[PDB]
Amino acid sequence: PQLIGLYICEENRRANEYDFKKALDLLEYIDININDLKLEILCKALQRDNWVSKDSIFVKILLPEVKDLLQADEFVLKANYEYYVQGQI
Amino acid sequence: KIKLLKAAFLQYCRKDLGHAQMVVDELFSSHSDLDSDSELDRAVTQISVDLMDDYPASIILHQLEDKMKAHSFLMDFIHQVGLFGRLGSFPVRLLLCEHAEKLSAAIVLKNHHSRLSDLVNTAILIALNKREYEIPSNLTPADVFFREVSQVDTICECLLEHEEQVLRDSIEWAEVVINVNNILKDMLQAASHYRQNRRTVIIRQHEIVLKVAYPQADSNLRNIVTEQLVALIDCFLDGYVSQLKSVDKSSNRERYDNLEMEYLQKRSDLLSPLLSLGQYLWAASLAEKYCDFDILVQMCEQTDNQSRLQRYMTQFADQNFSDF
Repeated sequence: PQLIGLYICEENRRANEYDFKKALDLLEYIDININDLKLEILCKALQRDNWVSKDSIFVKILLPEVKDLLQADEFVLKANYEYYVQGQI
Repeated sequence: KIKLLKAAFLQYCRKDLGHAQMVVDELFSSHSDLDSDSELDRAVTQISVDLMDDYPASIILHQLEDKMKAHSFLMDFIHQVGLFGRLGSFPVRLLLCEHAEKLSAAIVLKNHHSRLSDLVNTAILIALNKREYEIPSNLTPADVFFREVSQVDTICECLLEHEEQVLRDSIEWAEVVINVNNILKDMLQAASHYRQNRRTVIIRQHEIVLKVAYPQADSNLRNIVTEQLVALIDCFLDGYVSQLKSVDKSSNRERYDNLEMEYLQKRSDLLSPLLSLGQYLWAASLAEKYCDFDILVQMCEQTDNQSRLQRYMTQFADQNFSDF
């Protein structure tokens, strides 16, 4: 937890594809809410994007892990979530 | 009504464990059913197709594989309980099962291919159809881009045209316009071999023929050939599907069946001319793919000194002599 949360802090400025990929590798290292964080991190994965990185991390994973409607809780989020239904397929 | 398609969707759930009980809800179906062929039987077609649409709406790949098996024991739990009738294919919407099969093997063929350029053209293709929930859950999604993946092909083409407007063509930019050619190609190779195990779709293919024609104008030799063996791999799947629809329709209403001939015949002529600059080593295979289109392979044999080819053409032919 501390790691996942520290790898994603707004303090970690140069956070790149590898910082999140490893902040999604440290989920099998748990033993509380899994899929709350799964979102917390994919979301700061976009704040840093300044609507490239979301792009790559979906390129690094290789999928019904990620959420959606729950997420927006927007023009290229769905737009990348279409060539993400073609990729997984 | 909704109470019925939710009663067979409940009998298929039990059709995985045992049958006896489900075979009596299909027996209660045949007696309690309407049984007027012309639309009430296309009211249980609109049910079997509303559950094939929901086994397609359903670990994103191993989860879409589990769904081509599910829609495979759903096509076996229809063949047995039978389910030996209904067909509301009409216009735009039995061929509908196969089609939803073919597009679930397409969904697994672009799931097997996941890189940063296609995942970007997909996120642009889904944000354009609607907004995405930002509670993580960002594939940005697939289970609905499967029931409709046909759309992530006409959009991962508009994202090769805006990635070609910046391509500045310059060599690495003609390598990104082929990487997409190779995927839409082997996604059409996957729907062909799923039929062996048995006007937007087409426009996006005649659009990348012409863009695969503009690029070989500036391209290192070998590359200009591999995108030519590709646009020959793709054109040979379109001409095969207009041949299969012809053979599907015949006789009365012929006027419409001899007007669709002139339309495929003005295109095997527009795919031939296009290949008139290209290599004729592929002409032999394009002439055999739409296994007549002789006017093109007959003028390729005329432009060269191969009076040996036009003798090899007439050697294996049905009335080509009266044609040459």
